[PDB]
Amino acid sequence: DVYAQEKQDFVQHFSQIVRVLTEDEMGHPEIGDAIARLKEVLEYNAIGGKYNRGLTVVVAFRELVEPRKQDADSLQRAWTVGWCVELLQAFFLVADDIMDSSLTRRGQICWYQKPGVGLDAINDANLLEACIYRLLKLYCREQPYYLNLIELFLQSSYQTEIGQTLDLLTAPQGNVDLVRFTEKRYKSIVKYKTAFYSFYLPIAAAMYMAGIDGEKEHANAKKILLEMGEFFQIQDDYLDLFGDPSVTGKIGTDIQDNKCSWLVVQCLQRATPEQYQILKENYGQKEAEKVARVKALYEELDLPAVFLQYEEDSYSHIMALIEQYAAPLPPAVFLGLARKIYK
Amino acid sequence: DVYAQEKQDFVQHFSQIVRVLTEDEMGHPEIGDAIARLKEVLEYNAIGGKYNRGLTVVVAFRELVEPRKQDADSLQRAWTVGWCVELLQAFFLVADDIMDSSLTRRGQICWYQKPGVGLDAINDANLLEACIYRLLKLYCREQPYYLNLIELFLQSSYQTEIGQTLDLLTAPQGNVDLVRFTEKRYKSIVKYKTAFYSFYLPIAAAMYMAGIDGEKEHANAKKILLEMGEFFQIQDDYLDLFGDPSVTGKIGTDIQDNKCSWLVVQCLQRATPEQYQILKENYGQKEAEKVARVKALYEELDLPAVFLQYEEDSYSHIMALIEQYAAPLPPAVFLGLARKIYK
Ligand SMILES: O=P(O)(O)C(Nc1cc(-c2ccc(OC3CC3)cc2)ccn1)P(=O)(O)O
Ligand SMILES: O=P(O)(O)C(Nc1cc(-c2ccc(OC3CC3)cc2)ccn1)P(=O)(O)O
Ligand SMILES: [Mg+2]
Ligand SMILES: [Mg+2]
Ligand SMILES: [Mg+2]
Ligand SMILES: [Mg+2]
Ligand SMILES: [Mg+2]
Ligand SMILES: [Mg+2]
Repeated sequence: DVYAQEKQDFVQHFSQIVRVLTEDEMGHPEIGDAIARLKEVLEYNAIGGKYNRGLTVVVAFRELVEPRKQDADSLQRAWTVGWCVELLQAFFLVADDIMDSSLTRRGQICWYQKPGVGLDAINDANLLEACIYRLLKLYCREQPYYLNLIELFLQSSYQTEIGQTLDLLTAPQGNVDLVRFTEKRYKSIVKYKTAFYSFYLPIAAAMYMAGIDGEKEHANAKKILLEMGEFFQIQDDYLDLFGDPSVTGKIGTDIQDNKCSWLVVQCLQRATPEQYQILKENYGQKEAEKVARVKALYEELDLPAVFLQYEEDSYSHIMALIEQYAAPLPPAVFLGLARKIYK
Repeated sequence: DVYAQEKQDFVQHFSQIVRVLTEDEMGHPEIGDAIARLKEVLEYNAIGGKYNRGLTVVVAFRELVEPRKQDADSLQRAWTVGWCVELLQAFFLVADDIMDSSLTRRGQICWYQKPGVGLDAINDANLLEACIYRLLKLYCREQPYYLNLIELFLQSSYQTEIGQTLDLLTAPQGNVDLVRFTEKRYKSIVKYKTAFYSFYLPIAAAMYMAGIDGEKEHANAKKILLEMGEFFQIQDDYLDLFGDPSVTGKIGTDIQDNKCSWLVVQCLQRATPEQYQILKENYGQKEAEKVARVKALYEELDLPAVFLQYEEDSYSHIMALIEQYAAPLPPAVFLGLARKIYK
């Protein structure tokens, strides 16, 4: 497994990331205390996940750049850009946990729920984002791809925020939101909120790093990667309710938070009028008994088996897309990514 | 007054800003509802202030670029970059109002206090930020200064967030924070949180637009502009308590929120031990009677007269800096800016 193969060196590179983001302002001691807060923010929030998005940059880089051009400096730039993707994700999560009223993330209390943090986490989150562009400068400013990367990261953020906007608009708190929860709206949400940044962004970054900047090559990669992302989000929704928090590292809130989850969309497609009424009376509310009623409804409708069938069909569909659209890139680039998310 | 002279054309340019940020994705109808939310966010939050920061870009541009090079397209780029500064500020305020538990801004209820908005405003704020980089691309991508502007805006954000970090760290809720409130810490806070983005950013942007990109010219401009910014923030703190909310458009929270305000720093310098104790017992708490006690203390210590003296001395000091550091730029560039903030 090529992700495990590159993991340790990537993770160990974190000290260097923290060191260069702390040391770059030893020349300005009056900001010492801000810098220490940044360090604490990085350490709590950018560590502890599975690093698949950052690692994807690195594995993809190795597979796309000719080995004779993989000098020490270029690898360092690749582990740095990988970390920039993880930092983007850290910004997103910290803010999302606040907006979702989440309890835990990566096996510990959400950063904003820490005593003494609260809504200060808003600024903490944005600092994680600013770190991306300082690292791109410190490590990549003299590279021909520098601007492409800056623009990639900015556009990825914009798309992602557009997708968060739809996530929030589709799920107003304290309303009955069932008529809003359609398959078409679902696919739009997850394309924008998850697929661009989680799948297109890391591979695209590696592409530009390798000097593959053609529009057609990016469009083809995107066809594969945006569909993987849609599956990834469906799985995220499944696990919100049915996954083991011991393994997910986080407690699910989709039902309480009234979300257009893949589960509620599949529920609506199947429910009788009587089942619809049950979902209407119990969805999007904080009472444990009501959440439990929704979960029972889902189980009565065999939504776990439906997801398992969907996963098999999605995997086949993605693999067909790889056959179609991978060339001229190594298919291994897409296949390693698929092996990581299906299972 | 050159700011009034350029105001109407700048304000009217807002429709075009909103139109191009809405129209740039008529090709993607599935995001229609996100785009309408953006529009509502822009309209509530980027309108209604005095526009001094955005206008500064425009006035400075007119004064730095030879008139024969001020074609219609170049002016449009200048009004656009001005608006980008206002959009940065809109991002900052929306988030800051949440973190400060503010009530009103620009004569109306804070965006996050609107029923149905709440903490969704976190995402709204970040969308305002993303708009900056989409406008820089749509209007400036073919210009030699494009990268300079992107980097300027990113670095300005980072500095500003570093300054917000110190603002928050110096003012932990529910602690006695008086020992933390020194003049040295005060000057560091306001340099980073306010001066870079409010004064250096707009003029620097205009400079780069005019092809003035030399390090020495920027350092000299910065000496003037960072000190103006420090005065601007002191005045902001004075007005938090003593200004007319009818004119400021906003209710002050610095005392309740336990801030390292210029007022509390000057208080500590003057107070007897008995007065220190009064401030310790009443500062940083939500009770109206306690806030009122602090304000009386400030008045007993003639802090309004102290500020008026400070303002006169600061103005003289800034003007000396202009004599020193303005050349080779027109002094009018700095003087119009000063006329706007002193009075
Ligand atoms: O990890 P989860 O399950 O909490 C997912 N988290 C997540 C968050 C985001 C996200 C949230 C808020 C964001 O707001 C930007 C200003 C912060 C951006 C991205 C995008 C994709 N997935 P969710 O969609 O199920 O909430
Ligand atoms: O307009 P005010 O008086 O509320 C000022 N507002 C203000 C806000 C900021 C600010 C706040 C939060 C920010 O957080 C970034 C992630 C949002 C950034 C800038 C900077 C300078 N002045 P304050 O400093 O007195 O709160
Ligand atoms: Mg969430
Ligand atoms: Mg969410
Ligand atoms: Mg989820
Ligand atoms: Mg404030
Ligand atoms: Mg504040
Ligand atoms: Mg203030």
